[PDB]
Amino acid sequence: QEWKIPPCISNWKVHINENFAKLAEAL
Amino acid sequence: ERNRPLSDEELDAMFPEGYKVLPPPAGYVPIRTPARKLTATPTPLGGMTGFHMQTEMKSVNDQPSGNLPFLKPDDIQYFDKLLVDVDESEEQKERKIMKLLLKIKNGTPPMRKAALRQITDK
Amino acid sequence: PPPLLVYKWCQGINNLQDVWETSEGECNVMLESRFEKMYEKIDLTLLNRLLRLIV
Amino acid sequence: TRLYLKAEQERQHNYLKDGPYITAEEAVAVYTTTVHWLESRRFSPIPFPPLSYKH
Amino acid sequence: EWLDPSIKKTEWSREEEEKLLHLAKLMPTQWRTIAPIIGRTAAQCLEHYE
Repeated sequence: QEWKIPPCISNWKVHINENFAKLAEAL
Repeated sequence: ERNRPLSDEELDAMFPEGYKVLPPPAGYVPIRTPARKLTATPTPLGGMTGFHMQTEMKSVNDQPSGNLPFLKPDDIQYFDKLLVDVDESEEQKERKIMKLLLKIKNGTPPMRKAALRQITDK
Repeated sequence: PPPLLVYKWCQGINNLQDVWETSEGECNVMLESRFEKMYEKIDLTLLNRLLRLIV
Repeated sequence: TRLYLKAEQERQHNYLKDGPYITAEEAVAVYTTTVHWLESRRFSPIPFPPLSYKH
Repeated sequence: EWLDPSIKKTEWSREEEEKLLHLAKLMPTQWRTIAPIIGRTAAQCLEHYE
C-alpha cells in the first residue's frame, strides 16, 4: 500500500508580520 | 434689446415649476443694490486672495443606475432630473421614465434602436 | 538638454568664489554616485503618506 | 527573466515576513522633515482636477 | 476574479470584518496584499469595505 504512487496527472501536459501595525500606527 | 429690465411676473414666466425666490437679509439685498455702485466702487478698493499650505467629502454625480450612456457637460441641464437617485415614490414618473430620450440621443446604436421602438409603442 | 547641463556644470564650477586657489591649503572634492537600489526599496505604505502631503 | 522573477518573489515574500525595513522612528523622521520643507516652501497642495477645467 | 469556485461568495462574518478593517488600516490602499490574507477577492473586499 505504501508504494502506491499518486498518479502524476499533469497540470501542464501566507503570513504577515505585526511590525506593519507598529509602523502604520506610528505614521 | 435682450438686456431690458424685467418684472416679477416676467421672472415667474421663465423658470419652470418648483422654485422659491429668496431674500437672505434685507441687508445683503442692500449690498446687491449698492453692488452696481460698488461694482465700480469696491473694484477700486483693496482686495486679493491667497492660500496656505495645509493637509486635507468630494461628492459628484454622473448618471448612474446600471448603465445610462454618458451625458455631455451641457446636457445636464436637461437631464439633471435623471441624475438624482430617489426612486419608487404618477406623471412625474412618466417624465422620469421618458428619459429614454437620453438613450436615443447618446449611446450605442442598439440602445438607440431598442429605445426608439420602446418609445414608439408607448 | 543634457550636454548643455554639462556646460552649466563646468562654468558653474569655474564661477565659484576663489574655487581654484590652493594658497591656504584649500581642497576641492568631486563626488559622483548612485542611490543603488532606490526604486526597489521605496515603501508603498510610506509613499502613500508622502503623497498625501502633495496632492 | 525567470531567475529575476524568482528572486523577486523571494524579496516580496521576505518583505512581508520580515516586515518593513524602515523601522519606525526613521520613517517619522522622513515624514517630519518633508513636512518642514514643504512648510517653508509655501507649497500649496495640488487639488483634484475639477469637471470644468479649461486645460 | 469571479468564476473560480475557490472564490468565496457569501456574507462576511464578524471575524472577517475585524480582520479586513484592521489590515486596511495597517496597509492603506493595498488590496492585492490584503485580499489573500482574508481569503477573499480584492474587488469583493473592496466593495465590502466601502
